[PDB]
Amino acid sequence: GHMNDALHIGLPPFLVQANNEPRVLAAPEARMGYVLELVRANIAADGGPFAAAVFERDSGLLIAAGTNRVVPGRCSAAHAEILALSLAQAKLDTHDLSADGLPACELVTSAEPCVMCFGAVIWSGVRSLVCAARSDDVEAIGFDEGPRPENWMGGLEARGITVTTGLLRDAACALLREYNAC
Amino acid sequence: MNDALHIGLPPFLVQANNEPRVLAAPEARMGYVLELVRANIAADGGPFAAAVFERDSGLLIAAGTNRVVPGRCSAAHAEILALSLAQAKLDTHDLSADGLPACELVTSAEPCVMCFGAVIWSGVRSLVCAARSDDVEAIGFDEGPRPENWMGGLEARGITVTTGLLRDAACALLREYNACNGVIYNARC
Ligand SMILES: Nc1nc(N)nc(O)n1
Ligand SMILES: [Zn+2]
Ligand SMILES: [Zn+2]
Repeated sequence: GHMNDALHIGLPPFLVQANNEPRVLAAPEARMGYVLELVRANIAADGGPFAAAVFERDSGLLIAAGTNRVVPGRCSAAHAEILALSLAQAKLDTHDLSADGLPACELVTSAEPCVMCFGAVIWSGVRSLVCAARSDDVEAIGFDEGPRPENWMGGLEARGITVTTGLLRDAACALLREYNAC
Repeated sequence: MNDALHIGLPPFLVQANNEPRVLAAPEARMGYVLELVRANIAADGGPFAAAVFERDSGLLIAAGTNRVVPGRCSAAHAEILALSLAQAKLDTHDLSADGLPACELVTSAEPCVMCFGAVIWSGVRSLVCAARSDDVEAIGFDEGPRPENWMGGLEARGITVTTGLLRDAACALLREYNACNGVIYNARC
């Protein structure tokens, strides 16, 4: 967390490992499945039951991944979505993931996004959003999605970002319920 | 870097977060926050800055500015930096955890939806704004789809909202960034 010449949030070995080991997950469920492997790695690593990762929309090349590091990280903005997006733009040398020349980018996340991440996804340059758990599922193990605009789906769809949900919802709920059990 | 989320801080901003400072009046706080806007514009950042202060002493805790382009991080808004460096200095994700004083977030402009959310989770009890949502939209920058009545939305969470403070100077710092935003060299910039 704390430094001075920088805002710095360190990552546990699995996340570091996920962001630096090559991986091509073509099918949507292959991406989501790997994202769920990370959620579980995260709990084991003292973090919230959320993970996400930016892949290139068509190939399924993993660019970056992120998990909740809010508590261990002392940073309320360290939602899975934020780190996965920001680490993706680091790796690609741009703040906009849809700058000319770059292959289309997808953020595959374990749960639907909270208001904050909802904004993050918009500015990010990402061209699609694939979720696992619904917002009900999320705000039924204690996590708050916050006041999003009515029709946040349409809001994202209305700027070149296509939304999908429920994908491997059940397996993601298994994961949610286990955390909430403990 | 791919080993940590790392947004680097320009020397002036390291200084801001280095040097102690107590600004009691709201105008005193917003004034410092707008020093940092023009300072940022001169360090390749966007026309936005923010600071976390102790609401009831005016002790500067931490400061932030748009480091989007130079940091290549669409998430690196002033608010996010200000709030995060405040959380890191104070050793907690929750700026309102027991033991810590009430925190205030002083921003040079009304927050976009992302930072609107950031505010809700930050821990801050109060957000003081300079430039109105309209002012920021006028020169291009997008606020994004904030929920209808986000202001009351925040106030309902015990987070107090104040906007338009030093709006004038805020507006002036916004236009001079615009007037020096193009690519053709204007030596006056
Ligand atoms: N409140 C909340 N919601 C989600 N989807 N993810 C996190 O990390 N927090
Ligand atoms: Zn979030
Ligand atoms: Zn913002």
